[PDB]
Amino acid sequence: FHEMREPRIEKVVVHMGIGHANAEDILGEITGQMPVRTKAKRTVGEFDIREGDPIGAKVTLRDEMAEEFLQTALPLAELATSQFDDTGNFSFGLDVTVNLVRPGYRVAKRDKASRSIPTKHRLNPADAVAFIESTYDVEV
Amino acid sequence: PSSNGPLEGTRGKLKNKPRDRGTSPPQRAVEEFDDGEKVHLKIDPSVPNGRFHPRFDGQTGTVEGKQGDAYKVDIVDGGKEKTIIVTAAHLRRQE
Amino acid sequence: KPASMYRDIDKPAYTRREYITGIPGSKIAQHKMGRKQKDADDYPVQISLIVEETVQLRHGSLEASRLSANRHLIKELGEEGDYKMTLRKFPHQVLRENKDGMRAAFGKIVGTAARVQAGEQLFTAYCNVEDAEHVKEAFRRAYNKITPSCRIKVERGEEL
Amino acid sequence: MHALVQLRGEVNMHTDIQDTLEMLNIHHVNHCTLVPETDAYRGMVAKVNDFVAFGEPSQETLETVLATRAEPLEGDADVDDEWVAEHTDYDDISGLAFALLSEETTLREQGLSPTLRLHPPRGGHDGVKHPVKEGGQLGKHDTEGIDDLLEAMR
Amino acid sequence: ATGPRYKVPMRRRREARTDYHQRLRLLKSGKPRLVARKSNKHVRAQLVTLGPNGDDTLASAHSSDLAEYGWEAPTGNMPSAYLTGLLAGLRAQEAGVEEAVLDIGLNSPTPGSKVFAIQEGAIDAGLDIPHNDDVLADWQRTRGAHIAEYDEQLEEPLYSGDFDAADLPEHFDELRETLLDGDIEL
RNA sequence: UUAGGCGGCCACAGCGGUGGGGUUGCCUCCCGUACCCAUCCCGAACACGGAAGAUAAGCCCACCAGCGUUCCAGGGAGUACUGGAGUGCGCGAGCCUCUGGGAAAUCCGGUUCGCCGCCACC
RNA sequence: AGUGCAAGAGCAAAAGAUGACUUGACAGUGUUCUUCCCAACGAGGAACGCUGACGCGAAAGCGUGGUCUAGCGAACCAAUU
RNA sequence: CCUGUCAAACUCCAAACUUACAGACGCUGUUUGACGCGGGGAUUCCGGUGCGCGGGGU
Ligand SMILES: [Cl-]
Ligand SMILES: [Cl-]
Ligand SMILES: [Mg+2]
Ligand SMILES: [Mg+2]
Ligand SMILES: [Mg+2]
Ligand SMILES: [Mg+2]
Ligand SMILES: [Mg+2]
Ligand SMILES: [Mg+2]
Ligand SMILES: [Mg+2]
Ligand SMILES: [Mg+2]
Ligand code: NA
Ligand code: NA
Ligand code: NA
Ligand code: NA
Ligand code: NA
Ligand code: NA
Ligand code: NA
Ligand SMILES: [Sr+2]
Ligand SMILES: [Sr+2]
Ligand SMILES: [Sr+2]
Ligand SMILES: [Sr+2]
Ligand SMILES: [Sr+2]
Ligand SMILES: [Sr+2]
Ligand SMILES: [Sr+2]
Ligand SMILES: [Sr+2]
Repeated sequence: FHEMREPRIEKVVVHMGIGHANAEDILGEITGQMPVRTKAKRTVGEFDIREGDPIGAKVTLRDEMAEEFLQTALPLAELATSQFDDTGNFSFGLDVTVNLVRPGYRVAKRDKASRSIPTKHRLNPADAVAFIESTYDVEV
Repeated sequence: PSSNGPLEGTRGKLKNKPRDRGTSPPQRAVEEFDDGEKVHLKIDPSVPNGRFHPRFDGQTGTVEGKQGDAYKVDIVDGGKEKTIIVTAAHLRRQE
Repeated sequence: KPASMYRDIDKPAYTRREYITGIPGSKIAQHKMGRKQKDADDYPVQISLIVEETVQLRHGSLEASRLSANRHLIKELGEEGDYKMTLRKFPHQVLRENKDGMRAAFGKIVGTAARVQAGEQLFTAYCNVEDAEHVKEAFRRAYNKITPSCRIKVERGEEL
Repeated sequence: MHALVQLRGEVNMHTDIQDTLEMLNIHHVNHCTLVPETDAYRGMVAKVNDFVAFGEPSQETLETVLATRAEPLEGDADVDDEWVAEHTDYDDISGLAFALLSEETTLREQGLSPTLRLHPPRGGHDGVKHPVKEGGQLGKHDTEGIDDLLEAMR
Repeated sequence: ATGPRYKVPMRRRREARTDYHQRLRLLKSGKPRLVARKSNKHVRAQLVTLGPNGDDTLASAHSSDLAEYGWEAPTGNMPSAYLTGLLAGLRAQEAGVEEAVLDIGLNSPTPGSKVFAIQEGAIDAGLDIPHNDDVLADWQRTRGAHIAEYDEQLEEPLYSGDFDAADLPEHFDELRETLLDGDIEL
């Protein structure tokens, strides 16, 4: 029962929302892999008239690359209660977001016969706090 | 009419009831009809290709051969005989 | 203008404001009269003014009949008496006038009217037993300013 | 089996009603046909309801009418018991009349004209502007009611 | 769900099992569909024609009924894929089926994949299916060379149960030979 | 169908919810990237290879009607509307009688938590 | 939501979005409906083929311009292939 | 929640009715040849009224 219910890290997405690049270098060095450009939609009056133009960058981290980032990323921030999702995810910081879920999320992310995860198998804000707290840090 | 176009006054007949919205089921779009068969002409609003002039919606013609994948269906408009080129998607069998 | 020009229901339903522009505002002040905070069920007596013929009543007539009805209720029961009257019909039908002879005859918009069917309730007043003959008189003055003949039907009145 | 009698003329009458009466072999005023009770035949008399007089006749009355107004498919020849006997599948008028009522055969099937050309009602009818329920002579009648008309039109 | 105007997708679309847009294009040929499916442990290959109350399967082959002929290796791989496809095509020839069109369903048309190997099998069985030779795998990857050369990077065995150590793609050659035989109980 | 594949009708099948089910069997999740192939970044997905573990998701099985839906009963209603007729009524607007049809809303109570086809399979 | 433009209509593993590749917005000749209900009448339009050559795709297939209904012009003369 | 009204260019609903084809009865045609085809000659393209349904207009 417990083994197929215990939380794991899905993806650690690190991003910088600028609005006009040079900052792609610092992400590659801190994470371990390559970053991707971020475009925008709709014309804005803050001199952002072009649609398909680089605004910032993001890096989606999975498996070991994710944990080896978080061992040095988590001490850089004081984690709060109101900083948590209803789904059991959290964003802090340079934005660093961590996606957490239970061992059967492939069912929702696949192509063939996909189904969305039931509310009884989804992560809770409480079950989220408990997992990260059991890995070298505090709550509140 | 304020205009003599093909889709004049066809708000009703060329529109689906909300629950019959979206892509239509393929089974009827690939249905095979034989010659001499009496078929019902009714345009499927979800299928763009292979239609006929909306004035013939409701006719019950007789299949008299095919032109490519589409069928050549013989009808009688009032008193004038006409041959309608139409795909299976807009046809149903009689009886 | 006389009501003879607009009283019948022979024209189509012309109400769609998305295609009609320049419609004059309703001369009607309020539909809820008296003590609008109290409930309709809090009253032992419910008397309605029922229209006998199928007609179109203009906003000016609706107001003129409502005014001379509520003014009597204010005179006899005070400005804060224990009553509540409702005008349930709203002027939805838009009226035209051709005011050039019969060429380009479709008229310009001049007003609004309320299509009331026969047997329908135009007014409904809720009162207490003692104030019953005052409201029957408010309606006698109100039916004199509309087009059809009317009925003063008591719906909750076993007290007579 | 019902007996139809056209009581109203052709002028101003709808063409689709006119043609129904012609299909029921009834072409003039005061003419009478013996129509069976089917779904198909009922749809026809319902469409003719306002220009006709119908109902089921009594054996006694059908006989009286057949004796006086029935004609062969061609000719002046009077239809009596002897005529019936020599040309029909029955013995006398009663035998034919019983068959028409029980819907076993038709007048045409026996070599008789499908029309019993009646005489105007003696003492007149109850009116061609109102139905029977309103005191007129149009529409569906009682078995005793149709007899009064068929007998008056001897 | 919400009210009367709500449009609930067709059953096999809610289930996310049928691509109805691709199905219409597949049925346009008039030819029977060679339904090529793949599970984690297994591989399925059916010959489906269109019927009055639904689809009709005239001939099929599952990778589990492959062991009935002599297989002693796993069933969700490339050598198994071809063979399950050959076994489907052979039963198809016995059913009177001569030509077909490849239905890969919701799978990706990735070069040299298992669904294309299922197709290569049926082609070799005598069926006329519209294909593309350079989108199929090279004969050795179909045989199972990639798997044997992964057992060469040994240290620890690839297989748990005792089939063999260094792996035999010769079992494929032996099985293709067994099915190519004119006798065999199909 | 002791969990499968392809379907037909395309909500009676939807939304929500409860209970049960898996040692070499099935479906999954699952384990793992040498290869085919893969990500404008990520073996996440796609693709390939595989069983250490699990029935918690999914799925299959049994059931609940609160919501949406299908159909039916009874009431609304033979009311609204209406094809045909009228030297019936009404200043008129309009109404009425006869004849042939006949709703909708809403209420109450049932139904509905899919049905069926081909194939394979302790 | 979006889909160039009225209005009505179509569309969700798409007809929308993004990306890449491509030139079928191709030549020739038709069947049919429409223009013109019924019911004769040109230009124009559309649907649906075939022949030839092509594009994309694994492939079925899709591409006879834009998701559909507006965006059009005879004889004579000239220029042009 | 509660409470008051509407739609030619609204529709979760929805008739009467009109309409395609077919079968049945009826009627009709096979010496009165229908249905249909081909040809000759027209007149005609100021209409009006009642009833039903209309749209405009006091
Ligand atoms: Cl057409
Ligand atoms: Cl599959
Ligand atoms: Mg309309
Ligand atoms: Mg004679
Ligand atoms: Mg006399
Ligand atoms: Mg008289
Ligand atoms: Mg369970
Ligand atoms: Mg009068
Ligand atoms: Mg000139
Ligand atoms: Mg030139
Ligand atoms: Na549809
Ligand atoms: Na002028
Ligand atoms: Na870029
Ligand atoms: Na399970
Ligand atoms: Na033309
Ligand atoms: Na007949
Ligand atoms: Na004229
Ligand atoms: Sr009028
Ligand atoms: Sr003048
Ligand atoms: Sr008055
Ligand atoms: Sr993995
Ligand atoms: Sr008057
Ligand atoms: Sr009935
Ligand atoms: Sr198109
Ligand atoms: Sr009509």
